[PDB]
Amino acid sequence: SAFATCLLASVGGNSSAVAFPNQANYSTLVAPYNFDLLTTPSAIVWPQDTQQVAAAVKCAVDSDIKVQPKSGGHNYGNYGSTTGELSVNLDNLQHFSMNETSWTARLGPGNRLGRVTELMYNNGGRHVPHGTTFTVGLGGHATVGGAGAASRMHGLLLDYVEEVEVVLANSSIVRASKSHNEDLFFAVRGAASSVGIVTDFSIRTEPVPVSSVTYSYIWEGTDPAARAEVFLTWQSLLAGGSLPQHMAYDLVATANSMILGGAYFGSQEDFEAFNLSSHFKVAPDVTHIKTYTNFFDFSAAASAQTKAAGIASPSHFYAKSLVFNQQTLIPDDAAEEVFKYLATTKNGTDLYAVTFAALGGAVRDVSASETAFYHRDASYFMFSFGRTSGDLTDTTVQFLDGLSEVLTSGQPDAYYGQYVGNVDPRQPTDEALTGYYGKNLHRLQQIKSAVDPNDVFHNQQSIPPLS
Amino acid sequence: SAFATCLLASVGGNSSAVAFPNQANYSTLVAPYNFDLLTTPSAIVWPQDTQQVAAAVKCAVDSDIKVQPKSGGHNYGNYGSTTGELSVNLDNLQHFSMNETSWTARLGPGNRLGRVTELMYNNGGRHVPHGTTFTVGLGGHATVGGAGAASRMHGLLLDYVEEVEVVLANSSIVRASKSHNEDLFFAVRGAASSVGIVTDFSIRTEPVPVSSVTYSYIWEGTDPAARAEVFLTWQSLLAGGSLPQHMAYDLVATANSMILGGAYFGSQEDFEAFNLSSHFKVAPDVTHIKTYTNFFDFSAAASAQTKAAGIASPSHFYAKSLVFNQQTLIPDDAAEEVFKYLATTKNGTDLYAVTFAALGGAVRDVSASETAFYHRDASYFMFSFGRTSGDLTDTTVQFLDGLSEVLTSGQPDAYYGQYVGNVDPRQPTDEALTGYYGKNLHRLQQIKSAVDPNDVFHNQQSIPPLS
Ligand SMILES: *[C@@H]1O[C@H](CO)[C@@H](O[C@@H]2O[C@H](CO)[C@@H](O[C@H]3O[C@H](CO)[C@@H](O)[C@H](O[C@H]4O[C@H](CO)[C@@H](O)[C@H](O[C@H]5O[C@H](CO)[C@@H](O)[C@H](O)[C@@H]5O)[C@@H]4O)[C@@H]3O)[C@H](O)[C@H]2NC(C)=O)[C@H](O)[C@H]1NC(C)=O
Ligand SMILES: *[C@@H]1O[C@H](CO)[C@@H](O[C@@H]2O[C@H](CO)[C@@H](O[C@H]3O[C@H](CO[C@H]4O[C@H](CO)[C@@H](O)[C@H](O)[C@@H]4O)[C@@H](O)[C@H](O[C@H]4O[C@H](CO)[C@@H](O)[C@H](O)[C@@H]4O)[C@@H]3O)[C@H](O)[C@H]2NC(C)=O)[C@H](O)[C@H]1NC(C)=O
Ligand SMILES: Cc1cc2nc3c(=O)[nH]c(=O)nc-3n(C[C@H](O)[C@H](O)[C@H](O)COP(=O)(O)OP(=O)(O)OC[C@H]3O[C@@H](n4cnc5c(N)ncnc54)[C@H](O)[C@@H]3O)c2cc1C
Ligand SMILES: Cc1cc2nc3c(=O)[nH]c(=O)nc-3n(C[C@H](O)[C@H](O)[C@H](O)COP(=O)(O)OP(=O)(O)OC[C@H]3O[C@@H](n4cnc5c(N)ncnc54)[C@H](O)[C@@H]3O)c2cc1C
Ligand SMILES: *[C@@H]1O[C@H](CO)[C@@H](O[C@@H]2O[C@H](CO)[C@@H](O[C@H]3O[C@H](CO)[C@@H](O)[C@H](O[C@]4(O)O[C@H](CO)[C@@H](O)[C@H](O)[C@@H]4O)[C@@H]3O)[C@H](O)[C@H]2NC(C)=O)[C@H](O)[C@H]1NC(C)=O
Ligand SMILES: *[C@@H]1O[C@H](CO)[C@@H](O[C@@H]2O[C@H](CO)[C@@H](O[C@H]3O[C@H](CO)[C@@H](O)[C@H](O)[C@@H]3O)[C@H](O)[C@H]2NC(C)=O)[C@H](O)[C@H]1NC(C)=O
Ligand SMILES: *[C@@H]1O[C@H](CO)[C@@H](O[C@@H]2O[C@H](CO)[C@@H](O[C@H]3O[C@H](CO)[C@@H](O)[C@H](O)[C@@H]3O)[C@H](O)[C@H]2NC(C)=O)[C@H](O)[C@H]1NC(C)=O
Ligand SMILES: *[C@@H]1O[C@H](CO)[C@@H](O[C@@H]2O[C@H](CO)[C@@H](O[C@H]3O[C@H](CO)[C@@H](O)[C@H](O)[C@@H]3O)[C@H](O)[C@H]2NC(C)=O)[C@H](O)[C@H]1NC(C)=O
Ligand SMILES: *[C@@H]1O[C@H](CO)[C@@H](O)[C@H](O)[C@H]1NC(C)=O
Ligand SMILES: *[C@@H]1O[C@H](CO)[C@@H](O)[C@H](O)[C@H]1NC(C)=O
Ligand SMILES: *[C@@H]1O[C@H](CO)[C@@H](O)[C@H](O)[C@H]1NC(C)=O
Ligand SMILES: *[C@@H]1O[C@H](CO)[C@@H](O)[C@H](O)[C@H]1NC(C)=O
Repeated sequence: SAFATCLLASVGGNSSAVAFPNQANYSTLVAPYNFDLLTTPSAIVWPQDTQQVAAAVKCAVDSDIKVQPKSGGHNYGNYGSTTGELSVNLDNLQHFSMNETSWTARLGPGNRLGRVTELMYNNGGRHVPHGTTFTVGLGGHATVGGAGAASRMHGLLLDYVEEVEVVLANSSIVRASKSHNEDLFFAVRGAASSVGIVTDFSIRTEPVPVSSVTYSYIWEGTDPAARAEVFLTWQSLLAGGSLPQHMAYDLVATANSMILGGAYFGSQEDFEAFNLSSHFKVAPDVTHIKTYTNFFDFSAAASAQTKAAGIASPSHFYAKSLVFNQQTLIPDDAAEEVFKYLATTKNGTDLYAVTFAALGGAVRDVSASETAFYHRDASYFMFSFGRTSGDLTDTTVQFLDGLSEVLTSGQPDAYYGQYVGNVDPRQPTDEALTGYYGKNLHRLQQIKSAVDPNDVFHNQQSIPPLS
Repeated sequence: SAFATCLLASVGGNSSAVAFPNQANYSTLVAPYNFDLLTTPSAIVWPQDTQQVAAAVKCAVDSDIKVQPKSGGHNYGNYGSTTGELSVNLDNLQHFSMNETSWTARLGPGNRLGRVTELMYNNGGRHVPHGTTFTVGLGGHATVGGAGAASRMHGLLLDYVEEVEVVLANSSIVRASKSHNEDLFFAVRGAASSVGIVTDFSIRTEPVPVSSVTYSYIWEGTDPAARAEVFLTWQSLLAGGSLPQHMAYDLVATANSMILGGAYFGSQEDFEAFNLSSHFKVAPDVTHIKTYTNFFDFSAAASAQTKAAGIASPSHFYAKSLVFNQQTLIPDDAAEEVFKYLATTKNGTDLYAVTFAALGGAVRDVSASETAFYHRDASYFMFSFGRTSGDLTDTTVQFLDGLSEVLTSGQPDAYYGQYVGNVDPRQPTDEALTGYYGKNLHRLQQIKSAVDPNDVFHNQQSIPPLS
């Protein structure tokens, strides 16, 4: 109530821009993305502008309550709605301006990737490297890393972040950039969730590609040996360097299929001239190759595609991540043991997928320690996702847990990272911060401690301050 | 007896190619570089060629004895003469030849840097980046990394080593390169000390620069703030990215002087043109700028100068290192305490010196994962030498340790790299390993277990196999 009364004041009266757990729509406003890890925030507030985020944050500090902003909602732990914390919903901070001269656009955190793409296209045929899912909010994406079709070509979205507006724990409003509050700006570019609320983004852009070529080779068949041949091929090609740099290169494995897919930027001619499927021992069953000029159509198509697969909507699920680089590639034996594992473990899923997103090229162009993002030298990501038509059961966890154990069990005591966009709230808090942040974890405790000594910005796997 | 007989065999009966501790020659054959960390190896063997290294190594292996090769001898611990281990003195492996066509040279490990410099110039006016001191042996140099005048313009020494010949701890003789036993080639170029004896190098060469421009600026005086000013201008001048690529940039500090050393590759007008001195506050008490057209003369004065410096000789001494970078660029507050500490701490020396030396330039055309050399994103090193009239005492140990700290008070807990060419045997071992190799400590620990499971090539701080 002391808290409930100024939180009304932060949003200048508007009773429809603030909401408390006693009401009945509260379950539905909290809008959980993971259907199993339901959370009850202490309140929810929809600030209008930056002073209102500053105000709301003090409201929580005055009543010893911790804070997590929610932009787009896609955190698998639902940390945007951390229970008994203030949930600052940024859906109104959706501003977008473009500079026809620098081509540096200026967006608010509540912009969802779909609207960032439509606007950067319409306002001067621009785009920027980012993820494929159009419902990903920008606030939580530019700040964790943001990889996608154009990443091997151009890098992480956060490489194109030039300046941010940060609201701090003590409610100050600062800017940050490579020239001004360097350290803060280091943490906001990979770990913003733990140091402040980013309420506006200066993001450089690229010009869109003239010809985007999607491609989708398939192999049906539940035979481990054939599947490990596909994988080992893909992994070995990638580790080749025979591949083009400006070519995205995914590989998704379901129960019953292997899906080499990706996008090449350049003419459909030259792609086929790479005869990409030749390099594989067995030929694929199906071959979808499409060439888009309109780049927003390429983007919305691929956003649509992941949604239709069933791995992009709020659901009952659990998922984990892994980073593999040159030193840590998966052995020939290990592969076989893997797909062997997949075929024969009860998994408990109405649908599962395992994605191998390639991740070299322009991503390597930035120092491991220049951003909070640590995995610059990574060769490919591994995201594992287990949907269940029922509630999640401890069956499905062990399936995915074991899937990580086997995937690394070709070198199990080495260093494997995790993407902090694909949080995994089913693992020891100590193990998490290590995979997420790796060696940057300590500099991050240095900064955390200095711009948020209490833990005002806190979640299950937030960065905790020094001792 | 068994061991001694086999070992006379390995050198084909030349009984003056084997030295045992019972002989009066012995103490001196060991030829200790540090006079405090003395040592007694359980034999010294002087092989003529590869076949005799390989046979020498098995003699040790068959008597459950461990092995270290000696080349130049510049290991501050005296690791080539480790106590109770076999010392494989490579003095007789000074083979040289230059292919005019490729200007690639094929040397043996015994070649000191002096002889290497000379023989390259003379056979086609070639050189190859390396340490300034001429008494350093190629053997334990091109394997730890090897940096001197032309590194920020051409790279480390090991960035020119093409192929190698290696005696593996099972006495097999194998070659290595980027496209052959690559897992080995990696470890040879960073911590050969740990994985084999190299008995032949294939180094590419550059042609010699037509004009070299040694220079120096001296700030006599003991005022610590006055000096600290000197340095913090020096730290700030390097980080500006203002300086040329083809130009080294030292800065040494003693009990009363701040010598700003370096070279420059080009004409004299220009180096003065640049007015290196200008950027500084108090102008320098003294200046020299000699121009060497002849490069060997240039290298040979440089080497010879370090000798007269007093540091680069066998002696009673102790000495340590630290790497630094944009992120731990020492702060102004502590930088003062440094010189106040230098000026105030009972240093127990008769001569002390603290060498900051630039890096980057081209040192960063090679990923830290591409050689066993991991501190490749460094801005500058620090070598702290501290000599003593007669035996070393705790007083002097502690002085450099304390100094080591008072440098680190900047961010006392950040990752501070040590340099493996400047070893430090008065710190705990876990401490060392992480300093020398860091990120790669693991990957080397793989390769070490593949090609030396029984840890035949061991020194007080050598890479170990996994557990
Ligand atoms: C009191 O508080 C409430 C909430 O804080 C205030 O109401 C909020 O603000 C506006 C006012 O109605 C609402 O606007 C959004 O919702 C509409 C209905 O769903 C959308 O149609 C609308 O979109 C259109 O206009 C935008 C231009 O501003 C444009 O960006 C839109 O594209 C959007 O499309 C979808 C919508 O499904 C969205 O997911 C996309 O990401 C994209 O942004 C489209 O052209 C607005 O997006 C807002 O919903 C509403 N929030 C509530 C009620 O919770 C109310 O005004 C305050 N009273 C005051 C201040 O006095
Ligand atoms: C809300 O929290 C914010 C985060 O905690 C607070 O902001 C931080 O405030 C501190 C203190 O104001 C800032 O620290 C520095 O402050 C000044 C500014 O120096 C800076 O700019 C210089 C050049 O422009 C650079 O050379 C510096 O490296 C630095 O970037 C400095 O004078 C300070 O140094 C002094 O610090 C103490 C005494 O203050 C001494 O021990 C030192 O020896 C030295 O004399 C600090 O380095 C910090 O920049 C700032 N950070 C951000 C992100 O805003 C904010 O105060 C707080 N708001 C409240 C409480 O209302
Ligand atoms: C279906 C799906 C597909 C995805 N695909 C990709 C992909 O291809 N590539 C990729 O890189 N990632 C991908 N992601 C992951 C996404 O990048 C991250 O999960 C990110 O955390 C989601 O951002 P959000 O704002 O939408 O989520 P949220 O839950 O709102 O935010 C996630 C975290 O960021 C914090 N945060 C939110 N807004 C701010 C802000 N303004 N300032 C500071 N902290 C803030 C929150 O507090 C929370 O801790 C995908 C996620 C999903 C659900
Ligand atoms: C005065 C001085 C100046 C220096 N200046 C520089 C400089 O400017 N730049 C720079 O980069 N370094 C410099 N060094 C460092 C030098 O590279 C290292 O100290 C190096 O380890 C010593 O080489 P060494 O072969 O002469 O001595 P050693 O003690 O014989 O060898 C050093 C280590 O390598 C091992 N080793 C030797 N030969 C072989 C071989 N053939 N195969 C495998 N392992 C082997 C030895 O076992 C030992 O542990 C300097 C050293 C000194 C003493
Ligand atoms: C390993 O994982 C794979 C993929 O998850 C499993 O095989 C797949 O999982 C399910 C096996 O039970 C099958 O699930 C769905 O089948 C049909 C659609 O094809 C679907 O209608 C079923 O749902 C209902 O029967 O649907 C109704 C109406 O929608 C609801 O009342 C409720 O959802 C019902 O339960 C069922 O959800 C799936 O078809 C199947 N596909 C393939 C290609 O294998 C393996 O079983 C897993 N291995 C294990 C568990 O050992
Ligand atoms: C048996 O003993 C030795 C085996 O290692 C070896 O002696 C070495 O001989 C080399 C060259 O013959 C000498 O090298 C150099 O000596 C002076 C010193 O200033 C240099 O200026 C010269 O250029 C010369 O090349 C070494 O002094 C010597 N080393 C040792 C340890 O004795 C013998 O050649 C071996 N003899 C046989 C028959 O095998
Ligand atoms: C801090 O370091 C200074 C240099 O590292 C040191 O000054 C040096 O002091 C020694 C001995 O006090 C002098 O050496 C003298 O001793 C030798 C030994 O035989 C004799 O031949 C001579 O008497 C010789 O001069 C050095 O000359 C002197 N060097 C310099 C540059 O000052 C300080 O003593 C140290 N401060 C302390 C320990 O508080
Ligand atoms: C002495 O030790 C040597 C290293 O420990 C060892 O050489 C190693 O031999 C293995 C076995 O072939 C090689 O490993 C790989 O060789 C090829 C190339 O990938 C594959 O076909 C194999 O299945 C295996 O994965 C190593 O490359 C090789 N190491 C080096 C440095 O050449 C010798 O065999 C040992 N000699 C003895 C015991 O007499
Ligand atoms: C949520 O409930 C409050 C009152 O409990 C109501 O005023 C508000 O309009 C509701 N949200 C809607 C209808 O979206
Ligand atoms: C592409 O590769 C296929 C499969 O290996 C093979 O038929 C041929 O080399 C290429 N196809 C063409 C040229 O039509
Ligand atoms: C030292 O060892 C023996 C005995 O002193 C002697 O014959 C030999 O020639 C000497 N060799 C060296 C290198 O001093
Ligand atoms: C460098 O700057 C000084 C500043 O007084 C000036 O006198 C001098 O002429 C400039 N050029 C050279 C080559 O010293």
